[PDB]
Amino acid sequence: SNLTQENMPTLFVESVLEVHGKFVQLINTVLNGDQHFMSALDKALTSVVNYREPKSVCKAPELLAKYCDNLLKKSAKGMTENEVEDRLTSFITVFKYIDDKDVFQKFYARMLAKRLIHGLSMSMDSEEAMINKLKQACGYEFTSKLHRMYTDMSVSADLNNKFNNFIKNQDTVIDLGISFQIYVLQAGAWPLTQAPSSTFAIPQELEKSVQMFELFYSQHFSGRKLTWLHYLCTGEVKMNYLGKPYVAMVTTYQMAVLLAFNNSETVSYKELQDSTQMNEKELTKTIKSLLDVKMINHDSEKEDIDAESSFSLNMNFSSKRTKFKIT
Amino acid sequence: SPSNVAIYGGLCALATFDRQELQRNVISSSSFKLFLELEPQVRDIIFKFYESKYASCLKMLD
Amino acid sequence: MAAAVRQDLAQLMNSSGSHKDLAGKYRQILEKAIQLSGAEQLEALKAFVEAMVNENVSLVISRQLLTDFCTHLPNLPDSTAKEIYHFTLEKIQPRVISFEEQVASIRQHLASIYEKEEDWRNAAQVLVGIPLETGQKQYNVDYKLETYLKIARLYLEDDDPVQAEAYINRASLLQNESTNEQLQIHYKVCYARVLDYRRKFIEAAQRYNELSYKTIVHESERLEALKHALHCTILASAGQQRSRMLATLFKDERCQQLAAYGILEKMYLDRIIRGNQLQEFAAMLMPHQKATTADGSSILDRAVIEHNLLSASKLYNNITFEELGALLEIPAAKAEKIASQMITEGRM
Amino acid sequence: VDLENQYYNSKALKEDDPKAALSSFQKVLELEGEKGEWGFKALKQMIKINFKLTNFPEMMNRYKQLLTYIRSAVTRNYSEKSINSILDYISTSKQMDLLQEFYETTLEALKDAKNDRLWFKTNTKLGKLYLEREEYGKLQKILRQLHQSCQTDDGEDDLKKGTQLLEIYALEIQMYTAQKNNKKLKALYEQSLHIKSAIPHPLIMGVIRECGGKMHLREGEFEKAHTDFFEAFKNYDESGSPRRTTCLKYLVLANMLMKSGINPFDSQEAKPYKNDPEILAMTNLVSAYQNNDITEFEKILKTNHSNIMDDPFIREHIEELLRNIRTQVLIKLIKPYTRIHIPFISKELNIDVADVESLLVQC
Amino acid sequence: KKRFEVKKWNAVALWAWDIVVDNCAICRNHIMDLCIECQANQASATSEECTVAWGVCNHAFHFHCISRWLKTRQVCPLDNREWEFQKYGH
Repeated sequence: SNLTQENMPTLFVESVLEVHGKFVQLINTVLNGDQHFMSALDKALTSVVNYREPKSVCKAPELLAKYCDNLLKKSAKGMTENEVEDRLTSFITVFKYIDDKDVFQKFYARMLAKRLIHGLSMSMDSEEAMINKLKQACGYEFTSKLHRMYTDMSVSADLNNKFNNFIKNQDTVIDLGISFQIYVLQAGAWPLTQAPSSTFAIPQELEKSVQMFELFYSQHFSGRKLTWLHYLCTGEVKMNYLGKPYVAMVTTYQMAVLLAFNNSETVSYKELQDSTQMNEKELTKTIKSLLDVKMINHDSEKEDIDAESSFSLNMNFSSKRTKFKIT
Repeated sequence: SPSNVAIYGGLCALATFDRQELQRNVISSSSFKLFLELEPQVRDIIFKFYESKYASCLKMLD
Repeated sequence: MAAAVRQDLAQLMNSSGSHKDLAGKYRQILEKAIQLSGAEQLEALKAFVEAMVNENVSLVISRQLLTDFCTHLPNLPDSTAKEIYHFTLEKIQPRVISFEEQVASIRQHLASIYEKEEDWRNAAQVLVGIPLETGQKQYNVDYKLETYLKIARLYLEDDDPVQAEAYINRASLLQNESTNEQLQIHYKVCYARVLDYRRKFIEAAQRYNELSYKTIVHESERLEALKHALHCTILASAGQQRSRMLATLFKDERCQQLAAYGILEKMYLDRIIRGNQLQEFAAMLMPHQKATTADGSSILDRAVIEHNLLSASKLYNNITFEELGALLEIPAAKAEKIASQMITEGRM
Repeated sequence: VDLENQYYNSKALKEDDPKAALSSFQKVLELEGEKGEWGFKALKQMIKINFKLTNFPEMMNRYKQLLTYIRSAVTRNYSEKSINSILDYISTSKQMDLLQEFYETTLEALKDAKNDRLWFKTNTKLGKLYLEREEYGKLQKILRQLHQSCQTDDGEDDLKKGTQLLEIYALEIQMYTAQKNNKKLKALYEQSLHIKSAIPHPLIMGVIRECGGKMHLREGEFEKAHTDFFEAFKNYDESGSPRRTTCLKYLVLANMLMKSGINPFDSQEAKPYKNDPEILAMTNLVSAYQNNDITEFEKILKTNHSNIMDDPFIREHIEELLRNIRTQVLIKLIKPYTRIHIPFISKELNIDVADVESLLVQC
Repeated sequence: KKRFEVKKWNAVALWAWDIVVDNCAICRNHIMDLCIECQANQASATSEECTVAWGVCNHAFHFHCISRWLKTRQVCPLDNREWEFQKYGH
């Protein structure tokens, strides 16, 4: 109740370890580790995370999935093998108290699929040790969906090593930027399914490479139509207007907007609706994120988002490193 | 000797048990399978007694 | 004239400045290719397809140009538009995920050509490849309902009830949004006919009987559904489920209006079946209900023999194998195999 | 910086050379990228070339620099993908004369904080190579180090993939089955239960379950053999040929012995693979058992002979399956006929009268 | 204006045959997840990638659930329609 429902993902884990840690030693020393008092401590702790004072019962499995996203976040570099390995051991003990295992599985499925497509995977060992702790506690049936998602990413990793060797076999007008980022998805193992998007136009820079991926994937499976997901896939850009050529990994939705600036310095709202080739409901959320940053700046004194307002292009962008993640 | 326990137990149960009791005692039990595998001449007696092959099971007895 | 056409398309390939300026100059080039005739028309129209599949031209300009290009194609004769549809689908094949709206537009006109040339199997395979369920762009409800209705109609005329009733289930999901109650009745009637094609007259007699007691079914369709259930009960084999279905139709007063009251009365009272009773009932049966079943040329030739053996188990004391076959016009080798199968199944 | 390592690596990949391109990927390592994935991908391309030609002293020199950056310099996501890729590629081109020296030097550079998969996977391949060299001194030394922990696959509850005590026993099962020695297969199955109680669910777990189904099928327990063959077909499906086709014949054989085999395929691991003529031979065998017909069961053995007659395991049970079909047909024919003739059932079954008198006694 | 260049870029590889999976119709798991008869046996059934058994009505469920339903009634009396096997295997 000291934090009500605004609990932090790094503070909720330490709050449980401090309460349980001060009681796991008072019983094993004074009471000589009696089995009667040990069962009462685990039974009473299960009702704390399930029946609390604030009216926020669904926030317990959400904070548990958010804690794994911070340890697996890849901003630019990485982490050591001592603090991450020691924090994963104390995480399986807190999960034994929360009885809402069905809500945690739905939150972890959509979070793991987003960290792989966006490229936010920092340590591969954090994903292997996570599915192993859930199998030893819950069982092999509950961790069956998580094991299929990890094995599917390992198959695409082995395919990237074979496609990388093809560059040394007659290839000189292909090497330019980043290499393959194949993320094989399924219909039952993965939460994302083959659903119609919003008939995107696809920028002219992304016309190649992806075209060769459809013909390469058609050789392994006899007839397999693939659909792209522009909501989780991100690209990259190179700005040569500052003192250092910075690279910012932007979303593929912003690439179609920046491609329209090659004809004129400014692009109105009526011309941006035809270049993106989509509805106005999706362009509103896209132009909103570009206005808060230093990518698209307004003119005059104070210009809001309107149907007749223009949108200029700003060369100065807030950067500091190369290939920085925005999610 | 270990080559005589299969004959001592194989010939005693062949006279007191029928064909259905042999498939559940000297066949279903995995402990007696190791003793019958050493001497193949004793394992063929149980198989010939279950397939109603009394003609070939008698010639191998003498 | 085809030499100057390809030179004008390559100049505007990398040129980009406006949306209406690029689409305005490209429309004048495609207009001149339509007015051409002879061998110069085929070479000019094929150059426009290769100019749109490149990565230099924007997808917005290529989509707007391909939309109006598919409108003037049906105006051309079938001897010229046929070679264009087969050549355009091969160029956009590697980029089928980008121009999904243009692929279905070409396949919609290609299937109409095979329909006019009396080809039901060829026109049905064209609409199948259209990404209706595994596509990135969803069309309207009227566009999907018309496409699914043409596939089931072409497969039905080609003598294929399996492929015709397979694609009709996809259109049933969008039929709930409309208020057409007549289309929902035919959705379950057509499925009941496929179940009867597998020689399952016992199970089909219960589906047609339960559908006649509903309220959404029209009065003209409830009487026709009871006639199919009465015919399936006679064509079914003699057993325990046949006696329960014959007594249910006799208690209903709706069976008196049909002309098949004499067949139901002679089958419920365990009466005799002569050679003139099976011929009158076979004339009122559907053409898809008479198959080559050993003797005769109808399915009723087997149900009559099985029905006479069940009635003889409680009336005839003991008859020889030579006398039992002469009363049914069947050899002695057939009267023994049929009677032996009824005792094992527990029906005689 | 990360800008100089991008333009230099892009121009070096254009028309690579087996000797000239090695100098372009070496000067980029002295700049030390700040990402630092630009310097990690440059050394990965040099390993894929040194293992095909050149020699072995130059390959070990470039392999030590790859194992250095793995902590905070390079992300562990891109680093773990390179370790599992090179270890699976050098075991095919290089022979055993140069593969044993590459495993001893690797353990000296993996003594950091994370000592789970980096120590178990590197020590697993060492135990499999000692059996071919007939070395008893080095085999006992590596076994005492793994016995200090609780489990041989996981130190606590972290990374898996790395079992040596069960991999040695599993390699002897695949060899002893070809010699038909049931006295040794029974002793190896009891020793696999202690390791099974301390391992998760990798690939070796599905190998020890195959020997359990073969032992129970010989004693007469057809229900216990089906539970072990079905649990092993899921693990063998991930690997594939040739350890997947041979395991499918043992799964369908135990299903037809329970009276009867109405389920030819209970999983999708073998439904779309029936297009091959070798796998289709097992599909037609189950179809002849459901309808209960001895005329169609013998036709499969005559048509498919180079897949079912070459295995001595299924050949010893082909006689019992043919006798169980004759019993089901005799029941459906003896009910109507009260006093049926003896030659009557022999003509309908299209069999000689020599086996009819012997089958009527057992029935 | 800005520099745009890519070497070998790609998105995802999705696939869904026939219609989209709608959490089956007898439970809440996916078409390839452990339903009821798949997680309660853990011996004679599957445990990782479950099987997909299609039908004539273009609606797939589970092989362990459709086998026990057709044992006592081959037809479907819930709506008086055709029920048969079609297209084995995803």
